[PDB]
Amino acid sequence: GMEDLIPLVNRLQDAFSAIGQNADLDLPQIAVVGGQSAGKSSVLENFVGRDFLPRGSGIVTRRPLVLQLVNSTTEYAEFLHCKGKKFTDFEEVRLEIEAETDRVTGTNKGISPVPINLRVYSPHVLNLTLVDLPGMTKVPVGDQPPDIEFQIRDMLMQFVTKENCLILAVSPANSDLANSDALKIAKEVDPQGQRTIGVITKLDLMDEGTDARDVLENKLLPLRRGYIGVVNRSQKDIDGKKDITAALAAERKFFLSHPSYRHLADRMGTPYLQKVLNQQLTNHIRDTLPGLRNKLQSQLLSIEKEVDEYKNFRPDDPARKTKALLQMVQQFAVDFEKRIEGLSGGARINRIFHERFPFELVKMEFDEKELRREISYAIKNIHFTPDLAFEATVKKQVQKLKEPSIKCVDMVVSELTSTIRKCSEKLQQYPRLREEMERIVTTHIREREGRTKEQVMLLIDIELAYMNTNHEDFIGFILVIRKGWLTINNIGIMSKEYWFVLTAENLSWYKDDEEKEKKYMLSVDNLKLRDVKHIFALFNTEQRNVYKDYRQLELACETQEEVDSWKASFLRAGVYPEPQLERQVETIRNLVDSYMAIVNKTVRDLMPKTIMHLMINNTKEFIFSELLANLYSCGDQNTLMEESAEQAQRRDEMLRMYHALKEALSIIG
Repeated sequence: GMEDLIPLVNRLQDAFSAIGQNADLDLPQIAVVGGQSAGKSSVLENFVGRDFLPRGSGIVTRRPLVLQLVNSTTEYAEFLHCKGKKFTDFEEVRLEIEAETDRVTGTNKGISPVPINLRVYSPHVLNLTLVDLPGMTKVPVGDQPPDIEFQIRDMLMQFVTKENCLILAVSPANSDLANSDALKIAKEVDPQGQRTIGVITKLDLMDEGTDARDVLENKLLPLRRGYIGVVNRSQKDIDGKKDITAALAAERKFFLSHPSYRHLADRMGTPYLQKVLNQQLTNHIRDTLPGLRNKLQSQLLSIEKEVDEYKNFRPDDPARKTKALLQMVQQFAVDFEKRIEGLSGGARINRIFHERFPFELVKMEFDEKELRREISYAIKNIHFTPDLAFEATVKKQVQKLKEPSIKCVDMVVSELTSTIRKCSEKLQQYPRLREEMERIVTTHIREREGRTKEQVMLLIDIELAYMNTNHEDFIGFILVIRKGWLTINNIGIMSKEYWFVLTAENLSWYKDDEEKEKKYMLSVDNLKLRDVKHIFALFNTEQRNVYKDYRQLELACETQEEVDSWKASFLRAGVYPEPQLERQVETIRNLVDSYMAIVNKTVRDLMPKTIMHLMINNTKEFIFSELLANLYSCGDQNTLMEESAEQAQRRDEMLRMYHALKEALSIIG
C-alpha cells in the first residue's frame, strides 16, 4: 500500500501533535535541519509554490512545523487547531503560523518544541511531509554563540537522535562547506551518513571560479542518500507571491546552462528533490513501520501500568473515595506504632528515658563539699535540728529535679514531632491531607506537652510535701607533769635553750628555771609528736601551725633517755607519737544521701511512665481512635484528598498520552 504510507504516518503526526508531542515518539519522518544561511524557507516555499512562512529577523521557524504536503487538483490548506476552516489565501496561513506561535511561545520571538501541523493540498506538490525546525547561525571567527543557539541546537538534537529520523541537511553553496552547521549536526548524530540527505542551496551565488560539484557528485562528504542541488530564483509574480512555474523553469535553466552541473541537471532541482524525498520517505516508512508499532506497544504497556496505578490511587468513581482516606490514615497509624516502638524514634526515646535523663538528674546533684556546706548552713539557720536539717537539705536537693524532669519531657516531645513528620512523608501523595494531619497531630502533642509537664512538676511537689522516713530502703536513724631545760634548734636560726613546763593542759616555756619571763604557752590539745643531740618535734593535727608560723616545734636534748622520758611525759599529757558538728554533719549527710537514693530511684522510674502515659500512649490512642473521626467531622473528605497540581497535571499528561497511543496503534492496524 505504498501510496498510503505518507498519509498514514502523518495521520500519526496529527494524533500525537494533538497532545503537544512528536519528537519523543520516533516517527518515520524527515527533519529539515539547516543554518539560517541556507534558506530552507525557500526550498519549502518552492515545493508548495506559494510564499507562506513567517517573515522577519532571526529564525523563520520557532516551533516545529509538521508540513504535510499532499497532492491534489484543488489548492488549499488546513491546520490541526483550526480544523474545519479551510484556508485559501496563503498570507493568512503565514500570519496564522505567526499567531499560533506567538500564542504558545509567550514571546515576540522565543522557541518551543510543541509542533504545529499544517496540511497543504495543491497540484504543485507530491505526497511529502516534512518537519521544519528552527535554523542556526554559523559561529564567527571563534566567539561564543548566544544561549538561543544552544537551545536551538538542543532541539534539533531532540529531533534527529531518533534512529527513525531522516535528516534533511541544508547547507549553502557560497560558504565553506566543510564548516557547515547542518552537516556538522548530521555527522555528530549519524556518523556513517546513512539517514542524511544533503540539499545544497544558492549554487548560483558561489564566486566566479568555484563550483560545488565535488560535493554533489558525492565525493567530499559522501552520503548514502546523496546530495541534491537547488537555487532560488522566484522569478515572476502572480501579483506578489511566487510564480513557481517561471521559478522552476529558471532553476532548470541554471542547471542546464552551468557547465559544472550541466551533466547533472537531471539529478538536481526542487522537482527532482520532491520526487526523491517522496521515494525515500515512503521506503523509510515501509522499512521502519514494523519497529514503530512495537515501540508504540512497549510505550502503551508502560502507560497502562501507571494509568492502572493512578486510576486505582483515587477511587472517586464508586461510593468509595472515603475508603482512600481511611487507608491513608491506617498507613500513618501503623507507620507510627512501628516507629515509636522499634537508630529511630522509639530507640532514641529509650535512650532519653534510660540513659540521658539519669544523667540530667546526676548533674543536678549536690557535690560533697557543697552538700556539707548546705547542711551546716541549715544548722546555722535553726539555732530537733537533725530532723529539720535533713528535711531542709532533702527538700533543697529535690526542688532541683524539676528542670531535668521538665527537660526530659521536651527531648521526647522533640523525637515525637520528628516522627510525625517522617510518617507524614507517606502522604505527599496528598498535600491537604498531609498538611491537615501533620497539623492536628502536632497540636495534640503540644496539648499533651502541657498536661504532661504539669504532672511532672506535681510529682516533684508531692515528693517535697513529705519525707517518708518509713521507706524500707532508708538505712538510717593545774598540776604539772614535768619541768626541765630543753633546747630549740629551730627558733631564730636567723638557737638557745629554754625552761619548759608541761602541765596537763598546756606546754609553756620560760627564759630561765627561775620562771620570771614566760616566752610562750602552747595548748596540748591537738598536739602530736614526731622524731627528727637527740631531737623530736611537736606539731598540730587540726591544721598546720603550732608555734607562731612554725609548722612544728623542734625540741632537742643530749641523751636518748632525756628524750624518752620527755616523750613519756607528753604521752601522759595526751600527746602521742604518730568537733561536735564535724560528726553531726556527717550523720545528717548519710541520712540525706540515703533518702535521696530512694527519691532518685523513684523519679527515674516515674518520669518515663508519666510521659508514656500522658504523652506517648495518649498520642497513639489519639491517632488510632480519634484522628480519623476529627478528619471526618471537621473535614471536606473531598477537599482533603485533593490533587497537588503536580500529579493532576502529570496525570492529565499520562491520560492524553494514553489516548494518543491508542489512536496511533489503531491507526497502524
